[PDB]
Amino acid sequence: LPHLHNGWQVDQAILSEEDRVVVIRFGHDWDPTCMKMDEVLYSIAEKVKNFAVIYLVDITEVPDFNKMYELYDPCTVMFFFRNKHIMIDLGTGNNNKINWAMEDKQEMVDIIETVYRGARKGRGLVVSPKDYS
Amino acid sequence: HHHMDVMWEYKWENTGDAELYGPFTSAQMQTWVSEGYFPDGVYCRKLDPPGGQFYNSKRIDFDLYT
Amino acid sequence: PLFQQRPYPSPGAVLRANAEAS
Repeated sequence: LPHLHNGWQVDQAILSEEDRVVVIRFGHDWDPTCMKMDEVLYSIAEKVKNFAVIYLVDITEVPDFNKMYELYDPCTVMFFFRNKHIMIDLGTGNNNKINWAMEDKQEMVDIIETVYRGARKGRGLVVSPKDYS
Repeated sequence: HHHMDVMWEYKWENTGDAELYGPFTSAQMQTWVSEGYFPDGVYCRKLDPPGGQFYNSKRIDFDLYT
Repeated sequence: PLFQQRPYPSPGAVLRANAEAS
């Protein structure tokens, strides 16, 4: 899975897609939660490839977003679409990021696909098929 | 145009014995929602792929698939 | 509802804001 290595690269990545969701994982490869998440993101990448591209960002090597994206969870996954952060209601109370090892591969595809169809349709907000409380 | 369009099936209660209803188009499902047929929601899913869990339709936006 | 979570800015805008802060 591709990595972004500085702020400029992250900006380039977001600006590189017209018709796909850019999924970013902020964290650390050596981190346990990020390993679980990275496993899932890896195995579903082929499937989401017409509507989604995934990148990893280490938030020590690339600290630029730590304060504003509030990256205080070990593993954060966030969604972008034509340069707009897209939100998902996960029934968690936090609509800006998925911040846990979301173990179910098919569920991740569903969420990523929902975000894509929503963001294309113009919503800045969609809800995950499953409630996660 | 290569794939069969998205198709839905539901049940009224989320169990293994409950009765399955399908298949319906996304616009069919969306009609039934915006007309009161599922006030307390139903447990529905997409038929493709056939390995699927059921989701409460209240959390589903069918107008995304139409 | 009242006081709904707002979306974070884009990476470009974040980076620009950091530049502003300096």
